[PDB]
Amino acid sequence: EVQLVESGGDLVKPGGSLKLSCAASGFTFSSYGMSWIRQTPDKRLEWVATISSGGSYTYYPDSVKGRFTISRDNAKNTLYLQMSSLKSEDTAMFYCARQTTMTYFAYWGQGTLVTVSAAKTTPPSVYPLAPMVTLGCLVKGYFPEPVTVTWNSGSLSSGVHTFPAVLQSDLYTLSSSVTVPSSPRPSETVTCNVAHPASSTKVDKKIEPA
Amino acid sequence: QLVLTQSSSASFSLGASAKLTCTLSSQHSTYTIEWYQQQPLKPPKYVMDLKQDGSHSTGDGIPDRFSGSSSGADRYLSISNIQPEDEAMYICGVGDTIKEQFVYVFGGGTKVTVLGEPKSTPTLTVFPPSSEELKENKATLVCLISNFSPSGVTVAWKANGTPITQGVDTSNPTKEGNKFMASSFLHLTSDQWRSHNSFTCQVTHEGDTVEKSLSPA
Amino acid sequence: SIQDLRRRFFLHHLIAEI
Repeated sequence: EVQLVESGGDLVKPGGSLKLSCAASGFTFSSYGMSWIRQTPDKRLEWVATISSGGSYTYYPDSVKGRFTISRDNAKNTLYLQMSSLKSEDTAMFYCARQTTMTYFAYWGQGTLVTVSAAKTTPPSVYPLAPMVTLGCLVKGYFPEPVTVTWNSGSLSSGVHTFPAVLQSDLYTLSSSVTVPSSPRPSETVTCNVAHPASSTKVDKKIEPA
Repeated sequence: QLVLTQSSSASFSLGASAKLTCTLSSQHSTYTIEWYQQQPLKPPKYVMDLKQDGSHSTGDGIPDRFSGSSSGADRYLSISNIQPEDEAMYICGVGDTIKEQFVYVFGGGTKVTVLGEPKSTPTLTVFPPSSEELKENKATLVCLISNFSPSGVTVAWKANGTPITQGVDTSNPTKEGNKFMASSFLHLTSDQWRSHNSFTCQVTHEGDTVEKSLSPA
Repeated sequence: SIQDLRRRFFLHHLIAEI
């Protein structure tokens, strides 16, 4: 079960620096070349950096050469991308990828969002939303993406649907919902857990009758 | 210049055979390329390698409905019996080493839509302002539109039966199961909220119109 | 086929560091 988990994405000011990490498992890390590929807001994919299995050789395209350094720690099954002199055009979703003996980018991670901008981070204002019963949780006015929304700390699995954010006034707003048998509806506790990594803020909001 | 050219979008009927084209710049017509697939809001994944002679190697777990072929500079990804989950962006890529230098280029990607899926009218769940938000002079009405297919819908809002404009934000539709869902927010001062008889979220989908209203009280 | 061979060699090099 090959797995790659990237972390480190965040808001950075133009001219700034940021280091991304990619944690790997389910394969023999030190035997493969690893790479970073980024996807910009227009959805276009761009290859960013490749490193051989032992770290002896690195490759970069002109767009980032001299500014970005790919490295790895085989003892920790971790891949890194140190970035510098960042520009707003660098904003994108960064993915880590592992080769196969026959292809370059055979397995990809989930991605980590890098946002390069002068705007400062704004945490979200979280409001509960009250009417099988369907409860909500409004996550209003944050920046940048993303935010994560779970319910009852992840206990409420299915029934949960987080909608795509909308963008207005350079701020994002989104909503999430969970449907639960009407029996427990108000008798039991239902709370949404909203995390906005960019501000290290986490808020558990109780859903209460109006 | 190593360049891959792909049309930005394409449409096919459910069950039909689709063919996507990626064209190499002329000087690189002999190159082996790669195909990738990216479903809505998800990571890209590897589909296959495709050589100039049309031989190809598919990634682990890719359905055999996906096959590749070539003709001169063109590289084709064919999908037999196209299914709803094949709806995605397909991107081609190609690499080459020039001396001791590696370059890897992706095409612009082709957004693929699967037509003729079973229609499903949208469900509307409306929520009024939270007491906390009102305590702040503001009120945002939330309308969750779910369980619909196809994805095109037009959302509008009404205040006491009259159409509203300034103050509305609706998301783009989004894949969920075979269906779609989206959200719409009507931004109000807390005043308007409790000073109107009603508010209505209106969704137009394939000729039909669904409405569900909220009443301050 | 030339590029296809540069491709195979490069992928092997990333693995073995020739």
